[PDB]
Amino acid sequence: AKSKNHTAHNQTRKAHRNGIKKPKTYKYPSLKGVDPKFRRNHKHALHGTAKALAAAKK
Amino acid sequence: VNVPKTRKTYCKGKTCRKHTQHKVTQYKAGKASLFAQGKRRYDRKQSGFGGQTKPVFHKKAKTTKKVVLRLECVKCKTRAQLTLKRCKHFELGGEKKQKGQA
Amino acid sequence: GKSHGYRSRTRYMFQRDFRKHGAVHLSTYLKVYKVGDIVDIKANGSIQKGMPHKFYQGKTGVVYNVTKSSVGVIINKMVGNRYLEKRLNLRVEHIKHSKCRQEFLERVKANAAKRAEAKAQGVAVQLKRQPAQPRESRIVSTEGNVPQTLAPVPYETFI
Amino acid sequence: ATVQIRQKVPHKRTFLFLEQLILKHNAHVDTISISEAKDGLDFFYAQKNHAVKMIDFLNAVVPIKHKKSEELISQDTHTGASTYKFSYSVEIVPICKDDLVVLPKKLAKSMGNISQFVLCSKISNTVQFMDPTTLQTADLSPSVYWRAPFNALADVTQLVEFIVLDVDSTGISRGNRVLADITVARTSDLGVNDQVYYVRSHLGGICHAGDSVMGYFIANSNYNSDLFDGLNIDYVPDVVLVKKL
Amino acid sequence: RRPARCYRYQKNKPYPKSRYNRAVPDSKIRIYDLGKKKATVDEFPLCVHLVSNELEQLSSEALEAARICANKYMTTVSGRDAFHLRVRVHPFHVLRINKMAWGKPHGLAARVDIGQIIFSVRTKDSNKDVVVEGLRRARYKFPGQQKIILSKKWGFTNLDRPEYLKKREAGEVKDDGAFVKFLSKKGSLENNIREFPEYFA
RNA sequence: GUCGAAUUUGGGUAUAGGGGCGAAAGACUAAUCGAACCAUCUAGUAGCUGGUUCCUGCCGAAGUUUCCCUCAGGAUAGCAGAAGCUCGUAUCAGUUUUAUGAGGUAAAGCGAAUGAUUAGAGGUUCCGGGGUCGAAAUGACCUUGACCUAUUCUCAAACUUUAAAUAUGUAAGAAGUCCUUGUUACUUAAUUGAACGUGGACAUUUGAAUGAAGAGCUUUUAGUGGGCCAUUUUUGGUAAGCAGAACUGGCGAUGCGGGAUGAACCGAACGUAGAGUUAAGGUGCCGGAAUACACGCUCAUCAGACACCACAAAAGGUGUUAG
RNA sequence: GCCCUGAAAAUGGAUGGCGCUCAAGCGUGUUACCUAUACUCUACCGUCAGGGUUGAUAUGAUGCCCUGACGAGUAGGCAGG
RNA sequence: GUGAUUUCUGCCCAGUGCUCUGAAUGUCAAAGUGAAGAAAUUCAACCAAGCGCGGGUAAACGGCGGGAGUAACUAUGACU
RNA sequence: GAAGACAUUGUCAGGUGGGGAGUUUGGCUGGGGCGGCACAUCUGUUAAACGAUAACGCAGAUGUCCUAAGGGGGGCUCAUGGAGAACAGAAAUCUCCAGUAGAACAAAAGGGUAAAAGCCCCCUUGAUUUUGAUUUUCAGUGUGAAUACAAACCAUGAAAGUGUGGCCUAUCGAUCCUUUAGUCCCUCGGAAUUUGAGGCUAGAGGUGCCAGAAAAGUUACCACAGGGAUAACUGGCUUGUGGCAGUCAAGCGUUCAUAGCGACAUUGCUUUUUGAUUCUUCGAUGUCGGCUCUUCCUAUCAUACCGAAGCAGAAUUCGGUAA
RNA sequence: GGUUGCGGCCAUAUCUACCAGAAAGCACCGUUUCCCGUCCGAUCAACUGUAGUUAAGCUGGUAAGAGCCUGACCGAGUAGUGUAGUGGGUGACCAUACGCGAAACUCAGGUGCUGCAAUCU
Repeated sequence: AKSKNHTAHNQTRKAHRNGIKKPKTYKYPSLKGVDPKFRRNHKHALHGTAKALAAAKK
Repeated sequence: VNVPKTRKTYCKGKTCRKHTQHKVTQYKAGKASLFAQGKRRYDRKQSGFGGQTKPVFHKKAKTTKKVVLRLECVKCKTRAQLTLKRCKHFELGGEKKQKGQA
Repeated sequence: GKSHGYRSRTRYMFQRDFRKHGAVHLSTYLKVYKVGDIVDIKANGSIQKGMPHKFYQGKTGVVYNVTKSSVGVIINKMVGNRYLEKRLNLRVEHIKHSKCRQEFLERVKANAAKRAEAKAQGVAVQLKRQPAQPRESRIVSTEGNVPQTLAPVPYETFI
Repeated sequence: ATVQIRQKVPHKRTFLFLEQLILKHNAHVDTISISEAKDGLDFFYAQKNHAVKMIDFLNAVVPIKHKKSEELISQDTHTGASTYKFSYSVEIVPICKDDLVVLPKKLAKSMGNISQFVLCSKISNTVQFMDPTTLQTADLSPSVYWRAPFNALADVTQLVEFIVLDVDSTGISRGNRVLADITVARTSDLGVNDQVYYVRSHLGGICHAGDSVMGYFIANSNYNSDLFDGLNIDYVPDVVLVKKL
Repeated sequence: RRPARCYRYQKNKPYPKSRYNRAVPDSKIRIYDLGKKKATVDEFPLCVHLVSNELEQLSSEALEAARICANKYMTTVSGRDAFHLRVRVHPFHVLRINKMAWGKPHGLAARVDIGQIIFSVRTKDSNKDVVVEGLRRARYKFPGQQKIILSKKWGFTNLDRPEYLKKREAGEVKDDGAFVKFLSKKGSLENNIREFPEYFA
């Protein structure tokens, strides 16, 4: 009782019902995977410029 | 294969934390040592009628064990384990290799 | 049995070139990659370390990470009804800039100059591109030019 | 008809030998063709009755186990002889001629109360094992083998060069100058610092000084059989000498 | 042996003898050049071809049987030294038979396309009517539909009948033994004087 | 067949279910026997067959991925409905153009590499093997062979310098550009770079075309996981209404006009009606509609009549017609 | 090119049948005509979407009313009865 | 087990079974004995039958072949 | 009278035990069995120039080997051909010129490599510790393998630098149980000490049917749920093969191609052989052969009339209309 | 413009064969105490620019050169190929319609360009 093993027929029409849509983007992408030497400095750079605008400009 | 008896690798023993000289010996299993937990359970369950109650493995297919080394530091005597690949012939020590021979 | 190794079916795709074997030239290493640069992937066959999988021959991504010998590249890849966001780590021999992005930067600088100069004069900025238009009417001259009559040829074999 | 011959060993030694002896008595008279395989070779015999002549030749010279099946082709209606196409599946015992073989416990206590750690000597119709330390032999018919098949621990490829220094005989001999204590040392550790092994062997008569013998060097191998694990480790010899040259 | 109706159309990929094949039957056709095969190009001017018109496979033995029948007509009429036949088609494609699933090698075949020349005969001008009837009796042996075209070229040389004469009239043609070497302007000037002394004069 | 005996037979009595009895058949044991009958545990279990009850409205599938002692079955992703939430020109697209990448198939190539292959020619011998002059030569002189130089015929899924078409990657600006100059433990010989900023500049042609019965996000859940056909590309096979794949369309789930007839072809997708015009096919008659018009061909003592499609070949004709 | 020979199968039979011979055959060109649940326009039902409406309609704002597109369907889902 | 009578019932104790007025220590359970430990325990010695070795056994189950060489040549129901 | 602290009976412990009880006896598959592994994997091709892709498609590989064949630096050039040198020749050692890889790189094949990734020397342990991010098969889970960093400690080199096993593509494994290393930490719950036991973090002992059960046969005495998803018979498609008919002509026919024959090739028909395939039937189409009886076909053995012959007659052979 | 050091693209720069090279620069060249390295001061190290040369190296020029390189109403809108037909043909395959479009061959030209720092009748 042999059976049909593999086919890709009707598999493209199924994908194009709900759409092949993008992840479509974000501002401020996540820092997972970035060089950890860079992330360790980039923490202190934002903390200083938040303290800079806090005391000076009000 | 062949590994030397003296190997210099990293130590982690709260005083060294650096590369010190190790000794190399081969790993041996150890005794079965009943009064362990799974043995006292299995000694209870076999008793009675019903015969064998646990599966016994038969269909064995490997032919080699992995080689495990235990590295004892010479200063602080803190041992450490380190594994190798599968090989049929494992001796350590003799026959340092020479290429140009008759 | 079937075979699906990490470099299967890559006989011709990772060949070097004809008369371009050997070590790579030094302008590959001196080029400078900042975060966000549009890069194309073309896998060099000589340098085995840091090498993209056979899918990524020809695709195009964005640089998000810069490290010692390598960059990080994000690629959109489809599976099923969905685009995933897949990150790679390629050594710099395998990577190169896309000039289509760099020619866009050259077109922006012209668009700032056309706006600023025509603001001083004060009319008709006209900044967009246009597709090719159907051509105008024009009068063609037969002066010194007689139309040469043609005819279909008969059949000859010459085998 | 087809006599499918198979052996489950990668290094064929007995399988080479059967090709030489099938030609000496010349049993291949009725072969239509000869095909080979991964682990054996196949034969084709124009009638059914030519194949049963061949299995009775294989039964005398080599340990086999056979069984049969058939299939329909024609299904003739009138006579009844529906012209089936038979097949004979022959399997050889996978022990070669000089393997190191660790016997199971129940089988070792049945024959001769022999120690479990033996060699092989006579690869013929019955398989003959031989204890090299103390000479004692025992035979193994294929009916006793296939009811609980085991494997060979080593093969004829794990052999190491050995160089004999002298022959110190004890004197007791079966028929081949048995139980000679032999001082032997490997070719590798000869030029480098002095490592000497001292072992009994059945090779007492044909062995002299300055000669090269081949043997199994157990002391550096990590085997993974459960029969070898179920021994007493401090009774296992370090070297088992096999043959000369 | 199967009839050639089974093996008539080019279906499978080209399957030649190589180190992956290792076993073929021997070719039926061996000899390709017939007649006076040591004859200069200035001797036999007129060339006659046999051009196929259907995309098919010719077997190796249909090439053999037609090669004999075209030979034994032409030698008995005009002598065995008045023509030069050259089989333009070599068989390399190996055909597979399933002798009772992969096929064993069975025989060799050719891969004949539309417009492809099968036979070629170069003769004298007076010995024209013998050749056309000679290839006519070789046409019944092949399958399909073939036609004969008289060649406008001088023999086997890829130059026309008037074009060959004007280059031969200058010292531009020398005979290598069966074929003509030609003068080229591009190249060294000294070695074109070792060859071709009649030119530059 | 046998008929005075191992004979036939009544009544009494013994042997009971994994037990009996057997001059041996797995026979017999109340029409039940390769393990009886009756009741209960019992409504035993089933991935396997059969059935599954009222109407209308709206949306509407799957035979494919991975894993399983898995292949007549499930889990999982997919397709599907339902309930919606946040918002309302957002920015998206089974598409093209402009720019720019990537590939090694079709073809092509062998006086280009590797690997096959035809024919002679020109050469070369302290150096393949045979004759001759030869006491011999590392001599002269023929032949047969090897090599070598320039040519010649023909090839390749696992050969290639070159190399399409069709397909496919990204870019075509607000999160963008430019000037001023803050932050840090990174970086630099160096306030040099880096990354993120402050503040100012630059708007409706704010950066190609066309479309947008809205765009984005989530929760939950049914059925399905036996598929098949056609054109083109293809593998095994001599071939098959055969087996196995690729892209799209289709039947399954779907009628209607046409092919007389048909799941799949050609037209065309459907609420109930009236009028009009057509598609595919048709107009001697059955049959709605020109026994219309126009130029020729064919006469068959087997004519011929319409795609898929229900068949015909090599080869011959002073039958006839045009070259 | 058409036509004939090549061209042999078993119930009686199939250009669909009748029949057709300057065709009702083959090649080909021009117009006319026949008709589908398809297309155009209007009425009717329903579903969906965008809307108007505090005056009452002694009522139904789960209503009344306006404008526009759409309608095939097994397995299955929901809704009004 | 074989199946009246007459007539015969050949060779083989290796395998598998069966069996014994056969040798002694290879294997060898519980209980018991000795040592170490504070004790649970651990370790060693001792160690019945049976197995193993040796002998008998075919009107017990069963089995009954091949290969060479012998004063050229020749190779047996000879011989080795 | 015999027997006697033995037997006997009671409890635990070895041996024996188809006399008996209970269960099991893989999967894929051109029916099922035998084989094979397409059951985990790798290279080249099929594969139709991104990726993805099947069959019991083709040509082959793997269950290893290695303290150097791992890591770093320095020197140097190989295959092969040509010309030379006592013994020395086709092959030893020595030298020179040409030498784009035609060599070598542990192994299958395909990439890659020339002041190296090859050959020869010098020094070594990065084949090490702590856990994360990513790629491939993919459900974007596991396992295997790999890439790029960070924090440590080191190797090598003058230094730049490279090194987290083998130049890259394969070489391998869950819970439970046992075991070892690590902090020498946590717990044994009336309270302590010492033994023992249980935990945490990281390894090994293995499942090859490779996402992982502990597993022999037979049924011709057979049983049940089912399957035309699947065999044995008819029909259907197919025509290798079997049967039959053409063309073309080398030659036979004592001297001549076709009276009669027909090598080497080549086009067809037929469904009375036999294969192939699995479409129809397994809630049954009664499955050989003969006997009996009717009808049909022509590819004609006889009978009717004819044509040709190497047809004198006779006898025969070839062909036509003809069932 | 010549040369040197350091490069970029990596033959228009290489390969075979001859010829020419002022000035400076390179280079050949001269020694063996030291440092170091070899069977061998040849390669490598060190010392002298002194004793000697442009002979080779090196750059440049010639060749109806070999190779390479851009081209072209050169071959060719050919081979191929996407889409469409109730188009042809018994089939094999071929025509037309709307589009895209090679390679060989043939001929014509070409034989390195340039960056930073230095130094030269």
